[PDB]
Order: sequence, then C-alpha cells, then structure tokens
Amino acid sequence: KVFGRCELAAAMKRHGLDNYRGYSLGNWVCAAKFESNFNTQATNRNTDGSTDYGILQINSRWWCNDGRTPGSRNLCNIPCSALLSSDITASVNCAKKIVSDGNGMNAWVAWRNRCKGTDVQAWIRGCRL
Ligand SMILES: [Cl-]
Ligand SMILES: [Cl-]
Ligand code: NA
Repeated sequence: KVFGRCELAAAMKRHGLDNYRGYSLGNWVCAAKFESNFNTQATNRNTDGSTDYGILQINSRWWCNDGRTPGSRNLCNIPCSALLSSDITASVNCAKKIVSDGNGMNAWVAWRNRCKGTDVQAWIRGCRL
C-alpha cells in the first residue's frame, strides 16, 4: 500500500505514534517519506547483507527475522514480512521499540540527514487529524 501523506499521518496517530518519545507526528511522516516514499512494501538490501523493510525501513540486523541475516537479532519478535503489510501496526509497534533504544530517531539515517531540525510540521499541514 502506498499511503497518502495525510492518510499515513492519520494512521500513525491512531496507532499512538504522535509525540511518542517526544517526536511530533511530522517527524514520523517525514521519516516515512524519505525511507519508503510511503510504500509499505519497500525493501532495500544493506551492504552488510541485512535488509530494511517497510514504511519505516526497519533493519533485519536487529529487529525482525528474515532468515538470511547472519548473526542478527529479532528484538521486535516478528518476521520481517509483517513489516510490509497494508496494516502498519507491526511497523509502528516495532518503531516504538527502536525509538526507545537510547538514540531516539537518529536510528533512522534518513531522518537524521533529511528531517531532523527541519520544519517537520509541514508534513502534516492541512491534514484532518
Ligand atoms: Cl537471520
Ligand atoms: Cl530523544
Ligand atoms: Na534478524
């Protein structure tokens, strides 16, 4: 599923991400836009052989099991394929654990380099929330 901007904003809010660990909803939307372009089926392989899955490109190195990432963990206790669903519940639940890990949203590369510090409220401008 490719979400629209305000649609994902609403789904993220309904799933409790708005202001989770202090991060306003426009930071989550902005991170999704640059990680997956709002596509829940996005997958991208990393050089170390791990893969990132879903709207928030959660990495099999630590967070989900895909069966082909040696030495990794599955701290969200989920198959990485659950992260590609049209229903974002598993991605959101697993992102809450990631954002609580000690480094905040800096866990997402693209958020640190493309969202952090910018006018992220623009990502939810005009949306019915
Ligand atoms: Cl594995
Ligand atoms: Cl923080
Ligand atoms: Na894993």
